[PDB]
Amino acid sequence: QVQLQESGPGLVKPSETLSLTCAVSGASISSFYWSWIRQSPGKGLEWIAYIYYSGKTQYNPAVTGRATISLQNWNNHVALRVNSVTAADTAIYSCARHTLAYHYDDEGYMQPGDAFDLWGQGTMVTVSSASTKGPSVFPLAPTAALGCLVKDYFPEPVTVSWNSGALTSGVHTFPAVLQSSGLYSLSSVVTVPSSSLGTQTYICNVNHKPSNTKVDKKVEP
Amino acid sequence: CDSPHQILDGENCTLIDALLGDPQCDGFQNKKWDLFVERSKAYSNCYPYDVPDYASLRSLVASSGTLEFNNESFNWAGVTQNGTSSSCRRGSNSSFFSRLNWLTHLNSKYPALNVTMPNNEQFDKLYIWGVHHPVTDKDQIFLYAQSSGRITVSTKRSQQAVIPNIGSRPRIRDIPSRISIYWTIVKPGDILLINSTGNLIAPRGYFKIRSGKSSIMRSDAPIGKCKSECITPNGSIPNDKPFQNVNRITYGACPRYVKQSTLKLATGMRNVPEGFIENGWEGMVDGWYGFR
Amino acid sequence: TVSTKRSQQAVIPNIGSRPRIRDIPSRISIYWTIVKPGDILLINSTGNLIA
Amino acid sequence: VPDYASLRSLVASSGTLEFNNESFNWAGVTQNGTSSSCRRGSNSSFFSRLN
Amino acid sequence: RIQDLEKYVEDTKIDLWSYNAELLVALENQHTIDLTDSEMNKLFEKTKKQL
Amino acid sequence: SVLTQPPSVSAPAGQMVTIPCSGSSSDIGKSFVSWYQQLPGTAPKLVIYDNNKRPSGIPDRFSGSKSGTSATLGITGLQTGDEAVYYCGTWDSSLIWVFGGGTKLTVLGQPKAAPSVTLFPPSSEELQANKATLVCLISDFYPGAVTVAWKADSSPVKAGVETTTPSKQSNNKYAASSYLSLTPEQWKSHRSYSCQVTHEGSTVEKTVAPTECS
Ligand SMILES: *[C@@H]1O[C@H](CO)[C@@H](O[C@@H]2O[C@H](CO)[C@@H](O[C@@H]3O[C@H](CO)[C@@H](O)[C@H](O)[C@@H]3O)[C@H](O)[C@H]2NC(C)=O)[C@H](O)[C@H]1NC(C)=O
Ligand SMILES: *[C@@H]1O[C@H](CO)[C@@H](O[C@@H]2O[C@H](CO)[C@@H](O[C@@H]3O[C@H](CO)[C@@H](O)[C@H](O)[C@@H]3O)[C@H](O)[C@H]2NC(C)=O)[C@H](O)[C@H]1NC(C)=O
Ligand SMILES: *[C@@H]1O[C@H](CO)[C@@H](O[C@@H]2O[C@H](CO)[C@@H](O[C@@H]3O[C@H](CO)[C@@H](O)[C@H](O)[C@@H]3O)[C@H](O)[C@H]2NC(C)=O)[C@H](O)[C@H]1NC(C)=O
Ligand SMILES: *[C@@H]1O[C@H](CO)[C@@H](O[C@@H]2O[C@H](CO)[C@@H](O[C@@H]3O[C@H](CO)[C@@H](O)[C@H](O)[C@@H]3O)[C@H](O)[C@H]2NC(C)=O)[C@H](O)[C@H]1NC(C)=O
Ligand SMILES: *[C@@H]1O[C@H](CO)[C@@H](O[C@@H]2O[C@H](CO)[C@@H](O[C@@H]3O[C@H](CO)[C@@H](O)[C@H](O)[C@@H]3O)[C@H](O)[C@H]2NC(C)=O)[C@H](O)[C@H]1NC(C)=O
Repeated sequence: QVQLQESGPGLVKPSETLSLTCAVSGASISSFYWSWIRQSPGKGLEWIAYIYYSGKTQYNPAVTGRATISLQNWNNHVALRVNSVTAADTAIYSCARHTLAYHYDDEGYMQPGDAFDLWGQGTMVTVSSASTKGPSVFPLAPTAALGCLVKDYFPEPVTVSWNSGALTSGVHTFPAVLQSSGLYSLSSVVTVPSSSLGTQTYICNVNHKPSNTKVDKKVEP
Repeated sequence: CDSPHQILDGENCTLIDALLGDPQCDGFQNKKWDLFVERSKAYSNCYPYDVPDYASLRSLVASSGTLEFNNESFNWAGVTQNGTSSSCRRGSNSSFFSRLNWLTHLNSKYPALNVTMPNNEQFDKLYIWGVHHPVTDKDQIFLYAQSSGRITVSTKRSQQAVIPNIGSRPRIRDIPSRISIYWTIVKPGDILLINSTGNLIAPRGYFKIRSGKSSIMRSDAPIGKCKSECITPNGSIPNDKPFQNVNRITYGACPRYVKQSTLKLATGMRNVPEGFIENGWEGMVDGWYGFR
Repeated sequence: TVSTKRSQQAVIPNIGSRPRIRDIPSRISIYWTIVKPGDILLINSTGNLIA
Repeated sequence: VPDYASLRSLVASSGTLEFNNESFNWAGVTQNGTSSSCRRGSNSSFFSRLN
Repeated sequence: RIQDLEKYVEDTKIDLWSYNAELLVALENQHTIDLTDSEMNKLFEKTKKQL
Repeated sequence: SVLTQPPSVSAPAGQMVTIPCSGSSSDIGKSFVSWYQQLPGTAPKLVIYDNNKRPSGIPDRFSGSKSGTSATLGITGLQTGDEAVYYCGTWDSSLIWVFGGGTKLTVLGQPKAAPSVTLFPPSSEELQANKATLVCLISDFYPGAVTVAWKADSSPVKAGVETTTPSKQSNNKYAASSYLSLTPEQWKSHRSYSCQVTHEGSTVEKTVAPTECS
């Protein structure tokens, strides 16, 4: 029952340093090799670097030496800083576990594994210079359907659940779209039976982590 | 003489205190050595502690000859880490042994710690930990919510278990509590298990053990810049003569200790002062035998 | 409590988890007692004895 | 007595049963405890060095 | 107990090495004397058999 | 991208597939191989570790193989849930990790689905802030081919419209949303708006019309 959750900023001004951590759960960070991998629109799927509590570390050459992987023991996190960010560096950044190697190296330490065991969801980092803008959630009311609408919100991603994540079936979180203003806007709907249109209350949970803004709206005809 | 064998002066510090991390012995962290030099002026400034089989622990660590230490991360659930006491002062503020973590209650609760840490590397891992012996029942409750402590450090090969014994101890550094220290080795492919309910001063990691030529020596001798293959508590001696009288304790290519204070080995013939039957000729010099 | 007229052994079972071996996380500590001729072995237990 | 031989060997090496007794304000307890196994002539007694 | 033994080992070792050393010197000298005396005795005989 | 793999392959449900992964001798010939499946919107999952071995919870449906410089991933009896991208990857000489390009696996045989269109009028709250936006929600339609246009009083709308590309939903049926940015003045300044959703499959073209003040 080991899990990863990558905490990160939403945007980063170009030519600046980017701070990143991912939290590990139910397992000591020192027990396995960890590496970061980032997915980007274009330029394939790119491994950056791996780490081990020994100190052994390899970086990818295509990313200049600006990236430096650390790992921290107090918070049980594995971290990653990359300085002098360019526009190309925008991507989702995930941390992942190596398969234990089961054969030591020179000086006794375990080698990095030949496979990535499990991945975290990841966090979207955006290389922009505009100011982050908070969202605004206007509900839309009605077998029928209802949902929330997140409008003109700028940091790249946004999570939306219903009733603290209770409502599973019939939900569909839609991809956002760029308005000509320059601010994205998503909107998620949910199909529900009409017989409880005033019986079971419906409160969607919109969460915009890069703006530190979590807003829960409600739906009523 | 320092040149041939890497000497590490244990100034003011013992070997055990350096291992635990008495604030004085911070400079010794992660330093290897060929021969350690325990001093008689050396004292312990930290929290009062005894360790059963001290000699074995001391002799084992000395044979390895290194305090190389890699930190490990444990998810100590619901307990206050980095416990500190005024007994081991550190410059201004109060502190604790550098390599141990004093685990006390967090918000008036002490949950049973069931933590695991494997050894995937090919070499043996040596963890150094201990147990706290509170002086009184009130001090016991103040530190940990539960009343009676239990510690069981386990591994696939063996298992250790200690029960804290509460009672008064003579105030040393104004601290009447005590600490019993133990050690456990985790072989490769094996896994360390710690199940404690309280009184646990758990470790911050393991020491890399190498089977080596290193040793220890109790001496008050100084160290200079010279090369001599022998080292004794009286000082360094030369390995020319095959017998020595200095000390029982040696280290390196040394002669064997003999009770005899001197042994004259004949290198010439019988000397007979003034043919040859009566006496030899004193005047002859260029050779040993000759004709007159 | 395993006792002889010459000496006495006594052990308290220490509960706790141990790394499972052959799917068995519990453990057993074994001791021995030698009884000289003319002496009598006696065992007192209230629990956890594998006599 | 655990490690019997060590006490024997350490006491033997000392070579003296020289003994001075001190005072311990044993508050509120019955000193000079007695057992019928440790007869000292008529009356019962206990080890001479222990209380 | 252990200290008694740890001493007795290193002690009885020093004894045996001390004896081996004394014997080696005496043996070693007694031979050194004989080789030097004999080498002269050979020179005397070498001259006599020559004359 | 020193690992070559085809961009997309296709096969009907219940059949077998073969994804090749061409590489040099410096990478696969020396090192092992691993396969990774990334379902849409999710973290990539490991499917095959080392060459033929599969983790716990990965059905024997998936299977892998190696042969010199090329590696091969195989899936028997396909499900619709297996629609994802599949990555081969390995170490190379320099001990730097390289992933393949990507292989978009599409699975056919899913029957045609009629688009369920739902148009929500602007919220009473958004209007109270001097702004308005119309939402046209298209769900559970099979072939992606759908064209969407807006109509202001049965006339073509000028501009101010944004659409998301369609995507597979949990129901394995495509879904998409279209947004019509409107002036609050222009909302009541017209009788009715409408999003016409012509379905390229069968040309059903379903339309729902909302009005101001109703
Ligand atoms: C218990 O004591 C340990 C002592 O090692 C604490 O670890 C230390 O935690 C701090 C947290 O702020 C770390 O500071 C960080 O250092 C990095 C690296 O330079 C820096 O970039 C950060 O901005 C931050 O200042 C520190 O490195 C870390 N280790 C040491 C040796 O100091 C631990 O936090 C303590 N735990 C509790 C619960 O008090
Ligand atoms: C059992 O008895 C012993 C001695 O009879 C107790 O130890 C003594 O405890 C007292 C206070 O409890 C200590 O007094 C303090 O000494 C410091 C030292 O400078 C001074 O600064 C304080 O102002 C105060 O006078 C005393 O030092 C200490 N002596 C020793 C040798 O430890 C012990 O506490 C008793 N335990 C119990 C549970 O009653
Ligand atoms: C080398 O170091 C050793 C360290 O033990 C020296 O041996 C010790 O020498 C001292 C004298 O300097 C001896 O002290 C004597 O003690 C007796 C009573 O035990 C006393 O009556 C004498 O007046 C004197 O104080 C000590 O016994 C002796 N220890 C041992 C174990 O032999 C040694 O002298 C140093 N030098 C050499 C050349 O070995
Ligand atoms: C070995 O690890 C296990 C895992 O935590 C320890 O078991 C835990 O022991 C505590 C104390 O006995 C239990 O808490 C108590 O539960 C009773 C239930 O009525 C309650 O009355 C007490 O006030 C207290 O809350 C805890 O439930 C239990 N947990 C489990 C999962 O068994 C065990 O003590 C450890 N053994 C050692 C360190 O020797
Ligand atoms: C305290 O920590 C120890 C160490 O992790 C726990 O022992 C472990 O418990 C798990 C329970 O899920 C065991 O997993 C089992 O593995 C076998 C392997 O075939 C599998 O068949 C079972 O279905 C289960 O998944 C694990 O083997 C066992 N030992 C180790 C070394 O991990 C213990 O349960 C924890 N709690 C307490 C109260 O002690």
